Amino acid sequence: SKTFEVNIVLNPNLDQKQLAQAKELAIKALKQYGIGVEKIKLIGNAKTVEAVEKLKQGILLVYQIEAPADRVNDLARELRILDAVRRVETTYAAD
Repeated sequence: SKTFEVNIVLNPNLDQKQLAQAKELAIKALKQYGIGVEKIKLIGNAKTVEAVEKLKQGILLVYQIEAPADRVNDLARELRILDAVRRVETTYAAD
């Protein structure tokens, strides 16, 4: 496994409860890849460029994770399973 970053974009019109639930569910997905919960960031007023096209802002939820390259596609898929989520992007990071 290598250092890896995932970026989840959520509808900014969601309740704090709904967002919290989406976060928990996202974690429950990630855990299935052996991913922990040690380094997590969220910006609740993020104006994601891929969101503001239709939305007001576009909430930026980020996990700093460790995963093999093979599971990158699977990570992206599961993170998109939610209705709260509008978009997921991925990238590799240095160790």
